[PDB]
Amino acid sequence: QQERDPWYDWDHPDLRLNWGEPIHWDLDMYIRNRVDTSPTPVSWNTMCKHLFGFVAFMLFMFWVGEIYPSYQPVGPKQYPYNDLYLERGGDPTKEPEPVVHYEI
Amino acid sequence: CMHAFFKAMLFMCSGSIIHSLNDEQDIRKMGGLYKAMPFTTTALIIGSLALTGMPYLTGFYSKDLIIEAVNMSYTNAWALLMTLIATSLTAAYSTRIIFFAFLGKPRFPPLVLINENNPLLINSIKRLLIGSIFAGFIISNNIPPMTVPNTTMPLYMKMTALIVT
Amino acid sequence: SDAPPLTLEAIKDRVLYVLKLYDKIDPEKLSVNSHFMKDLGLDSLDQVEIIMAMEDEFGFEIPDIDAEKLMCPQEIVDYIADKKDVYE
Amino acid sequence: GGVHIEPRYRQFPQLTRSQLIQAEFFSATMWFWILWRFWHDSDAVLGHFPYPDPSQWTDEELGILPDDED
Amino acid sequence: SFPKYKPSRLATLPATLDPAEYDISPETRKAQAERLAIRSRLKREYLLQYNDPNRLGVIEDPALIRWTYARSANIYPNFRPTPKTSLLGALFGIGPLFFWYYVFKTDRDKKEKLIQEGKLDQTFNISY
Amino acid sequence: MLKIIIPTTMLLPMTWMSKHNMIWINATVHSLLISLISLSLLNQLGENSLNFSLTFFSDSLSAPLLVLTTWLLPLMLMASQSHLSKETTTRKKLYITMLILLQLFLIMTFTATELILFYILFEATLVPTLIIITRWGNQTERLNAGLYFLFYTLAGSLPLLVALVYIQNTTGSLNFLIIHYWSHPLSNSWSNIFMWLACIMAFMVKMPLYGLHLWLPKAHVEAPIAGSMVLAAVLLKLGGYGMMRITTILNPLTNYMAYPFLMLSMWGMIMTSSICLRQTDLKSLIAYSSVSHMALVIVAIMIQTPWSFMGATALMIAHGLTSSMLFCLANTNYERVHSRTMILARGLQTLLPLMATWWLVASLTNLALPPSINLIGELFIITASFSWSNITIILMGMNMMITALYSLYMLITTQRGKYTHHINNIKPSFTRENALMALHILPLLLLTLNPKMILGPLY
Amino acid sequence: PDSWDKDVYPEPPRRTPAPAPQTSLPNPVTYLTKIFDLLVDRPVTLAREFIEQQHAKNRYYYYHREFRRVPDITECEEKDILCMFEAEMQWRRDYKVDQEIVNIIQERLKACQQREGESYRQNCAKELEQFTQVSKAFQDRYSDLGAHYSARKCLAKQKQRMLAERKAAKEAAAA
Amino acid sequence: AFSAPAAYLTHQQKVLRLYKRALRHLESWCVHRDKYRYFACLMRARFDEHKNEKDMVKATQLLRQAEEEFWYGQHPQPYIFPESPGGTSYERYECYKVPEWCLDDWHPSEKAMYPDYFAKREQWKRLRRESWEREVKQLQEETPPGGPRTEALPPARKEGDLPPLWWHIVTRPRERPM
Amino acid sequence: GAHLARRYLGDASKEPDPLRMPTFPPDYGFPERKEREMVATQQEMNDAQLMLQQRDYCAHYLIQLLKCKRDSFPNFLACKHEQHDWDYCEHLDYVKRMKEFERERRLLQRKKRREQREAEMARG
Amino acid sequence: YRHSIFAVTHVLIPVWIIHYYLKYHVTAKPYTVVERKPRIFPGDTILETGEVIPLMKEFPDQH
Amino acid sequence: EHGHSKMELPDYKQWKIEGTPLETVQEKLAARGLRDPWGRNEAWRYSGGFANNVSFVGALLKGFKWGFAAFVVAVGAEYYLESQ
Ligand SMILES: CCCCCCCCCCCCCCCCC[C@@H](O)O[C@H](CO[C@H](O)CCCCCCCCCCCCCCC)COP(=O)(O)OCC[N+](C)(C)C
Ligand SMILES: CCCCCCCC/C=C\CCCCCCCC(=O)O[C@H](COC(=O)CCCCCCC/C=C/CCCCCCCC)COP(=O)(O)OCCN
Ligand SMILES: CCCCCCCCCCCC(=O)SCCNC(=O)CCNC(=O)[C@H](O)C(C)(C)COP(=O)(O)O
Repeated sequence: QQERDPWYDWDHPDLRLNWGEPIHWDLDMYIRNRVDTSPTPVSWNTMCKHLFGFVAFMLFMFWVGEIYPSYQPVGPKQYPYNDLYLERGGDPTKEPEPVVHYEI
Repeated sequence: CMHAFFKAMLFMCSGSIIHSLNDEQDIRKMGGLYKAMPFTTTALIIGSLALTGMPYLTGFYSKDLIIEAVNMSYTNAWALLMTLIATSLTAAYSTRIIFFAFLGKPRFPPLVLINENNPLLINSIKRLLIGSIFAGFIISNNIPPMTVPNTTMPLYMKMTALIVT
Repeated sequence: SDAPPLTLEAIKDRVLYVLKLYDKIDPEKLSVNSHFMKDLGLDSLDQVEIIMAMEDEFGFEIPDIDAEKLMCPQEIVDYIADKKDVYE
Repeated sequence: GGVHIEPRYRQFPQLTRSQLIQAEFFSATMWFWILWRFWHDSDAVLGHFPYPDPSQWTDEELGILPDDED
Repeated sequence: SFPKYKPSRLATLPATLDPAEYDISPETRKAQAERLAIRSRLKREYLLQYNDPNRLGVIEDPALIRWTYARSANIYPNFRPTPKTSLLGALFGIGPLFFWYYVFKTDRDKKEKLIQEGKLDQTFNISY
Repeated sequence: MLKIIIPTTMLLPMTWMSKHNMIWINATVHSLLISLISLSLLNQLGENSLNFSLTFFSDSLSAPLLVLTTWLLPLMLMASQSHLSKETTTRKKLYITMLILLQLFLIMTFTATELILFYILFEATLVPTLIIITRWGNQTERLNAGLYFLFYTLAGSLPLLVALVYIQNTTGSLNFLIIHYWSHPLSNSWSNIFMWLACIMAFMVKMPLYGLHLWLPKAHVEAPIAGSMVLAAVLLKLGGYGMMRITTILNPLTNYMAYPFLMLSMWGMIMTSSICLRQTDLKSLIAYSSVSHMALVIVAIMIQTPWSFMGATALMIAHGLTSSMLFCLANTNYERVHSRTMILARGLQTLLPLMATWWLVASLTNLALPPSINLIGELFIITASFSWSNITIILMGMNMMITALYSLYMLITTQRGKYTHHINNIKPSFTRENALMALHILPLLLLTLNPKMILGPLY
Repeated sequence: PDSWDKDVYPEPPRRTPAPAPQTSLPNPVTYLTKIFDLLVDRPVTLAREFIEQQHAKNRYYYYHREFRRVPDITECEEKDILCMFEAEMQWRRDYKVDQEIVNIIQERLKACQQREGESYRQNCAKELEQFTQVSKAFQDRYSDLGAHYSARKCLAKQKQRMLAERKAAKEAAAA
Repeated sequence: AFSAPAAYLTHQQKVLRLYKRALRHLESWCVHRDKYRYFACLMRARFDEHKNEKDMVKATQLLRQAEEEFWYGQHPQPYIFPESPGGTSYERYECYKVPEWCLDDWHPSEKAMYPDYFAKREQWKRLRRESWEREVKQLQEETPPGGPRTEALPPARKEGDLPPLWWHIVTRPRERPM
Repeated sequence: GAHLARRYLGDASKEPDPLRMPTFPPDYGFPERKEREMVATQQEMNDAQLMLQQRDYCAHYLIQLLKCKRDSFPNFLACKHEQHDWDYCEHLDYVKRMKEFERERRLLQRKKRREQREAEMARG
Repeated sequence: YRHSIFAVTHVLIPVWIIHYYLKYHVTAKPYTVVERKPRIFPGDTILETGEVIPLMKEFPDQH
Repeated sequence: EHGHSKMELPDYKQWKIEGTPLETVQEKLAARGLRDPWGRNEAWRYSGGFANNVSFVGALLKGFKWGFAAFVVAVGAEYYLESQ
């Protein structure tokens, strides 16, 4: 119903219908508020290929970036007290294996 | 917080333009408004500069730090490239808006009804103008630190946001 | 909005202004009632360009079925007044 | 709550001096703010801490032996 | 020559690209004339019943009544059990039920097995 | 409990001895007074129950249902006042008598210490509703609708009587207290399986369970407004109440018995919500929405967890109120248009703004907008189902999205757009209709302030 | 406030820093809180004192209800209905009390997390560990009972748990 | 909109419609006015070359490759006037349009306000009541037998007569009632 | 970056994996190995409750900066020197991390050179 | 004059009710209002106790 | 209070293609034997205050002169006050 003439003087301007005319079985499917079948400047198949192609390419590039990350020429960040053992979880009655940091 | 200010002001300028041209929204039918209506012009220019992370502007204190933090983090290369291209495209459509709305010859219908002389519009726009000029500095200098800074950086990596913009 | 309430005189003046800016038609010869094909010797393509110029002048667009049978400036003004509900 | 301005019909619209002076003042304020901030805080853009060259460091501080001890 | 436009179900063919409109015959003109004739008769009837000052009610529309009746009440008397209807009904009315039953049964069997083995870690799980 | 029952009985002689022009006023006033008396029952204890006598008890599961039942009658009278204007005094008195008898049967059903008394009243409610549907009905399909409504219920509930008499012959009692205290597990046996089916199917058919819901659209569409109100508000909750009362003896058989019904309800909520998207009738759409809500209530009862039970009680109350309001709005439109078709009367917000506000509030409440009790029940049941299995979340989310979709579709189709040109008999909304909508909607927003009143005995 | 017990709801001493102004600029916070005091806290205090004296003019009391202990389900006969009723009521009351104990522990945990700020992961180990014990106990006692819970089902669950524990202990000792 | 439609479109009308569509989309492509003037004059020159062609077959073969060329380069986002069926304000004010018969249901306290307006409305009602009875017979006598062949209505031919079916065309609410 | 290209287009074993660094013992280079120092204790650093990711070797300057920021409140730019000290200390930490990365890279270089030299000697 | 009555009926009255509601009813129950603990830096003193936090370990200051 | 002031249209003889890019358009059109029939209709867009344009860099540098002068004055005052 979206692609009906918007300049004809319909009895129902919003639905673009004429009194007494046969009504399409799926009228409530096409009420200009729902799926429409208006022709597009670009073909359906080309649109599908372009949309799908872009998405597939973006996903595969993101996976490649996961495989090949980016970082800086630095070592790991160092934290003083046994890698902050007491303030991360706690467990003060186990005496963990100490870790000591290398000064250069 | 920064985007709130400058994007709200950008919509204010767009709405003023739309109202002044008889509810016309398309940019193909708006031409030379830099002189025909200058307060909206300067507000939109300041908002566009703020949006593009111009130095010492509301958008600087957030967007520049975003770019710096993404550039020096163990993340995807693709995501970083997409972010840089997005920044370039941001500058690009800001330029598109300014060029097609303010620079050329007029393209609106002959009956000119352009008018800004209303105190409500001027005051509302100028309050957010002052915000989009100074709030970034004020808020950044008033809040306590919450993350480790990126003190030392390669020179080309420090300028990358400005270069792409 | 702040739109002045345009009148019939303004519509006629604007239509005649745009028509006099049309170099194909001589300014002296044209009259409110002057016909297009016969009184001024214009083509149908000239008529459709005149309709487009009216459309660009008044900021609203006329359907093709109505436009194709608008042949005088007087009835163009009448159509515009009927569309925009002009009193006087 | 504004003043009366009539349409112009194909001529440049009437402008109030107040809006012109306000726009010019605000643009000048924005540019002055940028210049003032760049003058007082230049390190916010160019940086303040030089980036060291890793290849320029001598092998002494890096704990390197001449390929024979270990 | 320019690349061709290929229509689909949800992107129909433009009116100006129909070869049918270019194949003009007197029969086609007569068909269009009688189509507009019946349309004009319907419009005349509607406007005559619409502009009447005496009418103070709803103009009953037989087309709307037929549409609703066919959509709601005319289905079953025209139903005939066919291989297509039987197969589609069986699929669309039985398949989802067994699919979801299999999915939920497998999930719950896995969860019960983990609970019996004791390796699920249900700490702080108080409300159920 | 007799302090409620006796005034309801005295409503009959008062109605039959009233003046020809004073039946509605007296009935409404005394029904409202009876409702006020019913409010005292809400006070409930965390302990066993309010055991008034050997015949009747009250509980925090029965109390909200009783309050809703007593509150519904004045609204039904207000709705029925309009279309019965050209009716003789005797027939109007008969209509009021049918409504009063239905209320009395429901009131005695909800207390019902003993299960055979519960069955007797649960079946006695069938006659006044049938008479109302098949006597004061507008269309010619009311007879077929009444036949469907009668025979579905009776076919479902006849094995329940045999199951109950067998249970009493074996155990020795059908008093709910003794049944609860002396409960024993059911062994996985074919006889026990069929006893479970006979105990469950009678309440399943009246929920209605998906696939056994055919009677509901017919009965709701062909009934007068008062009949639709009572059917959507109270009569659907009888099955849920019965299941909640009877699932105490069906353990541990219910753990695996529930799967066929759980799958049916979980898929049928999606099916009926999708059906609501393509519907040309307001009443049919509202009926199918009721089917979806009751299917989700069935899921809650079958899961059989405390959160499930609380959510089911809250959702039952909220759905009753919301469906009654929606049916009343549809009837207000119908009495003006006489069509009962969505697409005929359009853009009614321009002509009737306050009624459009009522439509918006009713649609928002049906959409389960927080913090309404509709969403309280919805969310409790969703959480319980997620604890039952993490995969239910997909179906629950699909149902929520489709529910919002068709609710706003129904709102937009009727209230927004351009008015129909040829319809010119749309008079301003009367004070009666506005008061009806207000009395439907205000209790919901007051109950959301005290949700513990409708969360059932497991709160 | 005496309205609640400090032992049931423990709080740290709440040590607070002292104002140490480093500059001569007058901060606005102190001036704003002084004007807030003058314009808000004084009339509110006066109204509260008036209401409190009006309450003191009419004083009356209410009492906590005490419940006696009754035999539990473990010492009730198979078909004895009266003792079963009493034991069921007692068990339901105990269930409510256990729920409220868990509520108290959860409130303690939430208050600790909010109060400790950025160091909550270390300074609230005690509350977390108490909540771990209480949740484990509560879970053992009442989980999986179902909607139709009773003292008999809880006793059956406890019985099977003790049978499993006894079997495990016997198998471990005889290993 | 106002004019009644015909059973079909002739070749000349279709050619005009394509010319208008092509000019509009060329203006949409060419934003600037001087560039649009240049390319529109070039379009007119390319367009009127086959003006004087005579036979029907080649004329029908033309306009068809023209429509295909138009569809290939149709500027998928053309400029649209705000009030057009695709504009940003197509049906913005349709919620403010109230029918005229709604005034018949106003309370007498409301009708006490605006007495002159309601007196004029009653005069209009009387005029319509007489004119309709005249119009029914006029249309009955004027219509061809077997039903109308087009949805075009005749004007009034007598002195006191009014155009048939005039009430709902004259009494439109407004373009912008509020 | 240049290390990204060297690793992903060149030899992966030639350069370290940042996830698993360092791959060599701290004393492999020289036996002195002076230890890093902490000025802020546990209790005061907990009381300042900076953040877990801010609880690094630079905590003392951060505590002093917060001391200013709390003390000279209305003058939100009074202590700029403390910000400078904190930034300088973080810069020193970062350049230490770069030195660690460079040292590990050259240790890997010399290691690989070692086993290829042994391979050449063995083949000879 | 319009602003003065507005500042009383729309700001002063609501803040009076809320302050009374918070100071005497909400805080009557425990844990209802929980406040983030104030930060403690070296060199500070406490009003309640009066003790002074010892200073830090005099780090080597340069640049 | 609305704008009812009887606005009068200018004279149609005022608009001339001369001095506008429309003249260049006509010069190009004449090389192919063509002419624009609507050339004078659009001449008002290049005639009055619309005759002068501003570049993008000039648009961005809208208030650079006054801001720069104020910055110079302020930095001079800062230098003359700090060196004391
Ligand atoms: C139509 C719209 C919906 C209406 C409502 C539908 C709901 C009713 C469905 C009834 C629920 C299931 C019934 C019985 C479930 C028990 C589980 C059993 O079926 O599964 C296997 C049973 O195996 C086989 O299924 C045996 C039964 C085969 C015969 C049944 C017919 C199958 C399809 C009939 C469906 C018709 C439904 C509609 C009737 C009009 C398990 O193997 P087994 O360990 O050995 O038996 C365990 C039970 N014991 C311990 C008592 C022995
Ligand atoms: C909407 C329509 C739904 C209609 C109801 C569908 C289900 C009906 C339930 C089954 C019918 C019989 C109910 C059984 C009555 C309870 C009595 C009982 O449980 O005792 C059993 C009796 O069990 C039976 O006898 C059952 C026999 C079944 C015969 C009737 C068949 C009716 C149809 C059965 C198939 C359909 C059931 C499900 C229908 C699905 C929905 C349509 C044991 O008997 P005893 O001999 O004393 O003890 C054994 C040790 N000596
Ligand atoms: C940007 C969009 C892309 C552009 C692509 C569009 C391609 C279009 C080019 C096609 C050129 C043609 O005309 S295709 C040629 C088709 N055949 C004829 O034109 C034969 C007779 N012509 C007429 O009758 C006309 O109406 C006329 C006499 C002009 C007016 O008449 P009036 O006296 O009644 O005004």
